[PDB]
Amino acid sequence: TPPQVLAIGFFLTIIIGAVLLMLPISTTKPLSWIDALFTAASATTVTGLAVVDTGTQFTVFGQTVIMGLIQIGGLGFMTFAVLIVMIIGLVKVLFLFSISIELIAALILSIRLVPQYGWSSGLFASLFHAISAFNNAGFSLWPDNLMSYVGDPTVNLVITFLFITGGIGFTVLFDVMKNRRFKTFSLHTKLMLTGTLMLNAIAMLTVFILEYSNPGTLGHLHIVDKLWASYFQAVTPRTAGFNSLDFGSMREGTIVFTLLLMFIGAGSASTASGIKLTTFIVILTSVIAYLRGKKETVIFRRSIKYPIIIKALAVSVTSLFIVFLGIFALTITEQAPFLQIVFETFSAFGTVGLTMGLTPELTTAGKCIIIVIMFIGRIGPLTFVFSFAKTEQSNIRYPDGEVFTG
Amino acid sequence: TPPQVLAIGFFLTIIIGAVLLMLPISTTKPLSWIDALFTAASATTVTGLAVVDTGTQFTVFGQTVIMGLIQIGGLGFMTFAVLIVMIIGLVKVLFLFSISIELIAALILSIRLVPQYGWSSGLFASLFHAISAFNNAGFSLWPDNLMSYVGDPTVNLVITFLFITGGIGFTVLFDVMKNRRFKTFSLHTKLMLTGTLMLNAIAMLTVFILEYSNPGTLGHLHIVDKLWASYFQAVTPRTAGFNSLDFGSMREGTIVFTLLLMFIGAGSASTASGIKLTTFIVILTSVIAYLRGKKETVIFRRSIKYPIIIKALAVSVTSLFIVFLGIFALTITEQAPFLQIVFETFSAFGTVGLTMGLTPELTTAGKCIIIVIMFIGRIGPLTFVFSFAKTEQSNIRYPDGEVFTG
Amino acid sequence: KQFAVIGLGRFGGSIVKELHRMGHEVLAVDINEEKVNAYASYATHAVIANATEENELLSLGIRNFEYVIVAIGANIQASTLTTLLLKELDIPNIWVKAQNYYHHKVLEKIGADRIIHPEKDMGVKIAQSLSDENKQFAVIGLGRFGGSIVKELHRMGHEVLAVDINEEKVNAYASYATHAVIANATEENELLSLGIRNFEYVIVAIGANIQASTLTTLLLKELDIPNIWVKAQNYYHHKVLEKIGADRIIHPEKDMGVKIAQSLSDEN
Amino acid sequence: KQFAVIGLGRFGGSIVKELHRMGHEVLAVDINEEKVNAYASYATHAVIANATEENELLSLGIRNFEYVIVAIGANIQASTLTTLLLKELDIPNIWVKAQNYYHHKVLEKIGADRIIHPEKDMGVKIAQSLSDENKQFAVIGLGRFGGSIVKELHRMGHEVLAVDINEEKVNAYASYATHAVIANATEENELLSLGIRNFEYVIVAIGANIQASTLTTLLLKELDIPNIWVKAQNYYHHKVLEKIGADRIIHPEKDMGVKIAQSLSDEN
Amino acid sequence: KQFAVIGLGRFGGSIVKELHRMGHEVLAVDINEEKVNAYASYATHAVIANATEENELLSLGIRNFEYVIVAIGANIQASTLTTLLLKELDIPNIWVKAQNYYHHKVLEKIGADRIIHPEKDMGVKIAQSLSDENKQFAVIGLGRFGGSIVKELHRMGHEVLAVDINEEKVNAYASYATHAVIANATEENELLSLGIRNFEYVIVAIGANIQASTLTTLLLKELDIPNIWVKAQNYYHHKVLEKIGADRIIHPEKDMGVKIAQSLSDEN
Amino acid sequence: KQFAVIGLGRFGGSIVKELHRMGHEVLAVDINEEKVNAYASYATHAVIANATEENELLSLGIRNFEYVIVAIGANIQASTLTTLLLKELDIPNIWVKAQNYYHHKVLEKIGADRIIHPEKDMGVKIAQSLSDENKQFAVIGLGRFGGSIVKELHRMGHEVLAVDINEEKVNAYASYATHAVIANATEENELLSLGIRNFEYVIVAIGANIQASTLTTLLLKELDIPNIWVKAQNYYHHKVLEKIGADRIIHPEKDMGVKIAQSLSDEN
Repeated sequence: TPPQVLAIGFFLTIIIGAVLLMLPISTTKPLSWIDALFTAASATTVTGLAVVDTGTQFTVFGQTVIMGLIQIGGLGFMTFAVLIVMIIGLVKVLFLFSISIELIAALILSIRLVPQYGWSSGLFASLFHAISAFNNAGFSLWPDNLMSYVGDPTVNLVITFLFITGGIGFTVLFDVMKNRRFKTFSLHTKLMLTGTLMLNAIAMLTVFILEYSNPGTLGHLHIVDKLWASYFQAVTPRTAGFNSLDFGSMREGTIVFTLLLMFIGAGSASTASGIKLTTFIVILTSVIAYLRGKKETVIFRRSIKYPIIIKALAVSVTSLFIVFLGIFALTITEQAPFLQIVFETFSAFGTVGLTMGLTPELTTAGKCIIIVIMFIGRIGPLTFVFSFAKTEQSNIRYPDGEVFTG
Repeated sequence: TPPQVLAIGFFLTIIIGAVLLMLPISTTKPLSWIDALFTAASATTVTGLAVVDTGTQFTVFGQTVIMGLIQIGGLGFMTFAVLIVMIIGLVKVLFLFSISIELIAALILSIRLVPQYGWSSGLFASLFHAISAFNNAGFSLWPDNLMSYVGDPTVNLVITFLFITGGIGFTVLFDVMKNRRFKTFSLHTKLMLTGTLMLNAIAMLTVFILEYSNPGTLGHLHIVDKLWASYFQAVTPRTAGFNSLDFGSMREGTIVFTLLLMFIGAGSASTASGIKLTTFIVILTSVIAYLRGKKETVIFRRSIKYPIIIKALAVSVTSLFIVFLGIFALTITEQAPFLQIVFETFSAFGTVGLTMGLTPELTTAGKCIIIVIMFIGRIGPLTFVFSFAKTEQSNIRYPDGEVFTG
Repeated sequence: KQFAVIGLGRFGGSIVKELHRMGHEVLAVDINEEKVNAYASYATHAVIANATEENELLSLGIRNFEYVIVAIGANIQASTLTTLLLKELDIPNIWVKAQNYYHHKVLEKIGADRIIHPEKDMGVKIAQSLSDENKQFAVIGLGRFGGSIVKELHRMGHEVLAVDINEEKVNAYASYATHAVIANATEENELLSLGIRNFEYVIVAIGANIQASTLTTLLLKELDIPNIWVKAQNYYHHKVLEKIGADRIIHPEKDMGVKIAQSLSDEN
Repeated sequence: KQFAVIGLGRFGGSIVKELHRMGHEVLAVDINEEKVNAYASYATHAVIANATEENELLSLGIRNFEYVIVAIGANIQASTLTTLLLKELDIPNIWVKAQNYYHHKVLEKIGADRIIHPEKDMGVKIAQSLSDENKQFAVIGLGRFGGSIVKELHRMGHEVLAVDINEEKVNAYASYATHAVIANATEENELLSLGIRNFEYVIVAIGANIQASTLTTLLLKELDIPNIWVKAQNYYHHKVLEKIGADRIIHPEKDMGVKIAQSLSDEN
Repeated sequence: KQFAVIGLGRFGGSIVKELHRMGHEVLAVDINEEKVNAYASYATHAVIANATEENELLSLGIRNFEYVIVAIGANIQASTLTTLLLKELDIPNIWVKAQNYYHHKVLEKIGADRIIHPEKDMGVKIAQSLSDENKQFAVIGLGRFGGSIVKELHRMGHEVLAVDINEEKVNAYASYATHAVIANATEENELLSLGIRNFEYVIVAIGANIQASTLTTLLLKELDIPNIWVKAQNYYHHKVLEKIGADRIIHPEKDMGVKIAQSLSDEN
Repeated sequence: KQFAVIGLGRFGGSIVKELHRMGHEVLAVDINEEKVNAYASYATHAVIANATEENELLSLGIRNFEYVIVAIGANIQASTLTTLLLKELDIPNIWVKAQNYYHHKVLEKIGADRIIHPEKDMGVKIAQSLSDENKQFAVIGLGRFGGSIVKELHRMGHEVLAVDINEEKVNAYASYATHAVIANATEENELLSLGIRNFEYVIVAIGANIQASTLTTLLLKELDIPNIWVKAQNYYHHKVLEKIGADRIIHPEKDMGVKIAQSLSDEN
């Protein structure tokens, strides 16, 4: 059935891929039984975490299996979205349009400033990252996870355009194509463009004000190198998973805002997210209307009907309720700081990729549960529950039940 | 007007009381201009925080005025149920019934095992705590803040019955009186009794499983003293503010569950709370009904009508949205651990009283905002926003607006 | 000894024919003649008059009657102004048929010796018939009749599955029944999900059109409901409900008249 | 000195604003709050209450008012039961707005110190305005207002061409006018054939829907009728009739309230 | 040269009168005679016939007419079957008045040489008159006429404040207008809050009840709206709107016929 | 061999379930999905489509079906345009459900290989069942069905006491029955005065509301009518008429679909 198939089916690409990489061809140093079902789960969930470093631990075969597995995951979301749209002929366009913008923006635009390492490492490292960037993965080759390209213009400009558009809904992807008018965009598509750009300005401002004097990262960078990080660190928490600067040496306040910035997903159709941006807008702005008086939640003078409100609320509490369970079921499993335990969970459920340095030092007991977190958050809290949820239809109504909550 | 009166009016009992205690009669040691507008703000908000210790810093004049501000905070609580009832003749009953159970359970039942300190400190310390217990304050006399009475049967039995029943809404207080039948309680009243006791079982289980072996607190206590802690530890985060064991030496996971356990308030009317228990049930169980197929949210075979859903959601996000603003605006203000900054904010907004040892070490910049946190949380996020909210009435509808969130 | 009934409605017609049955003098009278014609052989004296005109009350020797009954339905002013005139002729006992609650209050201050609610007072009698007939009680249609049985059965202390087509009535009857339910009794799934099968006594008191009343009972008889009691409207409603399997049929307008015609006979 | 008006309808609203205009204290009060809100600064005290409850009449100090006005339209029982309670509190002068003829009778036996028919009593005042204004008279629409002018003008001794859409009224007004005609005022040929051109004063008292009232006055203004007087219904009716050429517009309840508000002022 | 119009409705009547005005032979004909009588001097030949009977089409020499017009409204089959017969007589050019969208389709496959939507095709012409007339455009009532003007004005690229009484139409016109609004044009506050004052051109296309049409314009004229254009229904609706201050009045039925009566003249 | 039925109304649903019963492939299809859901296991292929769109007819492979059935009721254009499209796909045999007389004519010139009148064609079959069943015949309600039996029984030469509620139909059936009578079948005296007791075969074809249909038969059964035949409407009308004593019940569309589903099976 449509829900269960996506649940147990996407579960197999994890398992099968978890043996496609633990093979002695793709692994140099011994890959323990625990650190193998994990890194193959992160790429298929396009999450951005890994027990072992992908570039040095895995050979050419390993990076290839990771790369192709990510294409499967982005395809799975591409189908996930189409199902949401209607509630066969497009399946050609979406995957063909995938490998199109994935190739022309990688082997052409990402091979411009990376041919330094030669052709054995410049042809590949320019194609591996785009199937991960456009899909909002966070899997980087070199161990620095893009930390080396702090303020290099080609990097901060090419990769951002990949996970942003890949990260916005395939709706707003498809919509701007045939519509192409400044005024004909539908409600959802018009939402994304506004909320996407506008939030990034709040996010670049936040990272720039707090990490301005921080001598660790961004504090003593040049004037131009200071924007390439505040911007990128403001756009990578959107389930992207790339580090322009390190998160384990930032002001405590900056990390806080990221927990929320990474919690809210980006776009419904998107590439991977714990709670899509649209959900956050609706929930929040629907409350803003309550505090005033409008009998209905109207946005852009095109009022949304009531069912969107309850569904957005459901996707909201579910993500929090689960992330809280994670933060709880990890503070005891591993002796780690508290700020890192909360950052890790929000990222794990959002498939965000940004890690404060705890993913390599994850214990075994805390892994099998963390694998479920990215599994649940990637598959989305709604379409995942509908599987093992015995749907129950009520036909008889009941008396009014008074209750106050103020 | 009804909203604005409770906003600016309750703000004055804070200011006037902040000079009733800053006076050289009630303060032995010099009370700084910062640590006087705070401790007087915490007693009137019945919160349970204090920059300076109340029992030693304040004289008999500095402890009686705290009791009065706690009585004031309990009265504004009595106003909120009068609001609940309509949505004059009762005002006699509510305050007269307050000083009734406040006296008979203090100067009779709390003076049984406290007459040790004589009559200059056994008559007062047995009355000072019930005005604060029944009102869910957290203001204790001795600096130990009830830590000394770990397994005292009188304390854990007397004071609990004060902030428990004092903590449940007036409805269930008034309802069980004239109704008195096992089956005639209304929806709201029947809710509280179930959720109150049932949660305490989950809470006493949580504290008892995680703090069982903790050598700091509860780990080396006796078999019977182990229940008086876990029970009391699991009934005090209900905005009570009493310490049977210290919170600065407990497993990280226990503190997490308390953040949630202290976040959710207790009772609609209550005595003080950030987000009342009723709100949590509704929001949660309404989502549970979304996973099922029931079109409507029915509880106890007396289905609640749709308006209770949106209001609960509003009060939900508001408390989170504000507590998040506090954790953010305190991580940078004061160089303090992160687990403590989160605990302090949930408690400050919940008027919970449990502090991990950061309230005495609060800086000045972080105080003015924290004073607002306890101010906003006690006054409730809903009846507080209605003041400075220009109410707007829409008379024209708008077209349907599709949008995805899954 | 001397009886007189004003207004030959369904209620006022069921007292003229019943008092005449045992053998008591009845001065029947209605506003027009269409009803007074069919009641020419059903009363001691059939008269065509308007009870608001003074000269028609005097010329009828109405003051010789110790018992006057005002059963004029429809417009209340015809009911009120009549009793207002009767109380002026020093009529010993005036009995009036009230319509709503305020009609009870205003007639009480005029001097109305008795006031009868055919729909309400019948429900409390049926709620006594179902109580002394035996556990599971269910009343469909929260009309005036269906509301007076849910209100009474709950007073005695018996479980009542009150249910009406909409919620406006089910709201005010939330604390007036064991289970207040909003449902349409014509839908099968709403009858099954309500566990109506478990109820040995179903009361169809739905008013207004007959099909809602009938179809309900038609479905009830399919669920093998032991005793279905139905509120009928007209004569043909009795026959059709009798052929469906309706265990009991009640006429609030008619069955009340025969009880009042027994209260006036035994009163002297 | 102490004035109080119950029911803020069209009639009871035109007396609360008129008495407040001169400078007299007015205790305005209505069943709902929708009207009491708009009359918060149109009266000395605006109150939301129900005139049938005793405790709401006492807590309002209504007994201190020598002049109570019951203008609650629509249901009559609300109008009657109120005056019934007022007469119990020994109210010196109770003035009531009756609806039909029987309402006049029943209110008279309760103790109503005065009864006002806004439609009727205004027709007799207009029938005096048209008489003292000068020969040919004609009234369209034999409503309560249009029937109270055909009868009044015929009383003094003036020719009245009465005419209504159907015959039921024209029959009862065959001897109440110089000429009783059955016609529809919207047809041109019926207007020409009736010689309506020769009449200098035409009265459109057709109530209910506005189009019958307007279209009539529209046709009348085409035949160059000297003075057309029209009974308007709502405010917009006043505006639209004003742009048609209506020489006069009368609001039977509104214009009557200002006259009663003058009868109560000069009464003390 | 030879013209014949079937069906003397509002549309088919406005073409028989116009074609006869300039001076062309018109074979007017309608199903009954009530219309054919008033058009005896308005056409070359007035005939009473049913266009579904073959012998009535042959005996009328209809084949000698190169231009046949089927303006029979109401039942569509009378329209369709007529054209179906005409296409059999090898009628050179058959012009038909379609009702809904499927009528356009089915008539298109019969052989209908032309199809006219009076409400639709008129809105696109008005949407051209408002454009060449100058900025702020607002159309009230999203009927077939008021929907064809919001759809057309938006096509060229002009701001349209579309607004109808209910939402069912305003939903389908969300992307068909600059601003889709759901409002009643009779309430003042809904007209003010919509900034309708800033609109120099207001269109009242509210069909069905005339009062919503009129009262709207009555309000608009109070807001000093520069140019109010209104969709009238009958002849009297033209006169009353004219005295309100309606800057323009459009008869989609009548005004379209005179345009088709010009299309058939200049076609030969 | 390949069968496809468009429109799952009462008729188009009774042919899909019947053809599937014997064991023939049926491509059921209707405009909505509410009906296509309940007929998922009643046909070889249940499809949700609008028969007016070309791409939906092609994508359904409808051309492979030598027998297409258009049973879309209600508005006729959905019926016509469908067959109009079907006759373009060279469908060997298109069978259509027409509504009125003109529907027969227009569908005939489109190319409809067969047209079925469920109400009419059934009455002639019942008028054959009553004839071969034995003298005195009477049909109540001159609907399309009740008119097609009075017409056919009189055709062979059997006495028919036709009778309908109003006279408009009884007029056109003056020479179509042994006796045309204008009467209401709910009044007893009209049934007695008509000598209806002498008729062994009474037919209640009064359509529209059910009470006129039922109450009639209820009266007939009281007169001990030997064989009462009644036209039922819905499923519940079948049940209630069964408990009254109806000697037979006829569903004009349901009973016709099974006969057409037999004509299509035996046609190949």
